[PDB]
Amino acid sequence: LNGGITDMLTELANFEKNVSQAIHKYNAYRKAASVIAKYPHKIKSGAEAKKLPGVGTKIAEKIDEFLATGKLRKLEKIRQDDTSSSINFLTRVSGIGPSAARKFVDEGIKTLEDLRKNEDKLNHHQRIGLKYFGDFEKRIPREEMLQMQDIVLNEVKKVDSEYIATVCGSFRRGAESSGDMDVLLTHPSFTSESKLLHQVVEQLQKVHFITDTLSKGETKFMGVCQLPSKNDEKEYPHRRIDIRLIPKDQYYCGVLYFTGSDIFNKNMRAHALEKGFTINEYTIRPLGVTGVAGEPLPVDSEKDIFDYIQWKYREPKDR
DNA sequence: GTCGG
DNA sequence: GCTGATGCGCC
DNA sequence: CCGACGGCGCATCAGC
Ligand SMILES: *CC[C@H](OP(*)(=O)O)[C@H](O)COP(=O)(O)O
Repeated sequence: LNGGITDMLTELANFEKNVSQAIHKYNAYRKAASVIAKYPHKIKSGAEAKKLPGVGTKIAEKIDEFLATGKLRKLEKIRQDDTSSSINFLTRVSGIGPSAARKFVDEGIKTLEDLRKNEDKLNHHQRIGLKYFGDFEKRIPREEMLQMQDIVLNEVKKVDSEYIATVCGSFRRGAESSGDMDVLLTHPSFTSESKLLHQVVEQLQKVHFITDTLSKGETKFMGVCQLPSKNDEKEYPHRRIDIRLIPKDQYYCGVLYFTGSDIFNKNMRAHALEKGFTINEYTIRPLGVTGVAGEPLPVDSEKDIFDYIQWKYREPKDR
């Protein structure tokens, strides 16, 4: 219902981010596209859509146009602009943002063919993003994710028994498909006050699960992983993996945050805000009488964060 | 672009 | 060689 | 009428 509208808005969002480099317009168009996608009727007028929050004068007036003519004049102009369309396409490559995209097209590099021809002009990330272009646009069915999980959990257990690995994102909420694999990592040895990630990455490279490294440091890893070929069947497609080392006293605040979604956290952060607590990626802290966030509270589980704000626990399933 | 002080 | 700015991706 | 809208880890480059 109203799919033609939500497409038009997503198409404009991508344009403002990649071509215009107007990030706040991109977020506004997304917000408008998301609300209209949730709406349980067929929008027949821009004035109707305007009642929904995140829809204003301008979007209402291009909804009036789309419903009347069956297309948008501004987008028809952009789709037949060589610069705009090319810049949009290049940014689909991981490591190519709006800056790199613009510079490439300015020196006559527009297509994957042109990127392969000129691999000497790309950094490490962009080369890998090019290598696994199609494999990264593929979704991951929940079946594959469970096999990927067991390997990680097992391999981490082999390195040290005291490691606590939790796979979050769409997967933990019980979604039938996920985009990437976001793993959280902690260890009794590592707190806020008092080579943990290295040896785990080193181990998962040794059993040929992790194939490539996009970035790595003390606390955070981003790379590429692959399930082992059954041999009888065709080899599995390469997936994006993110391993994140978090202090022990900030794990469940980390888990809660990275379990999602964008709306749930915003709603929980908003509810918590007025009840007299400020929660973020790291901690839950009480606000003083003067609206001053003091010392962080202790957290033993996700449940404790719900206990503090007297909000009834919502299992990852229902978020 | 839309919102809210 | 160092330190700070900037690009990129990201609940 | 006009500023806020995401703050951060890592890779890379500009400036010295
Ligand atoms: C489409 C309307 C746009 O609204 P904004 O707050 O960037 C602009 O007015 C540009 O319109 P266009 O020239 O028709 O794209």
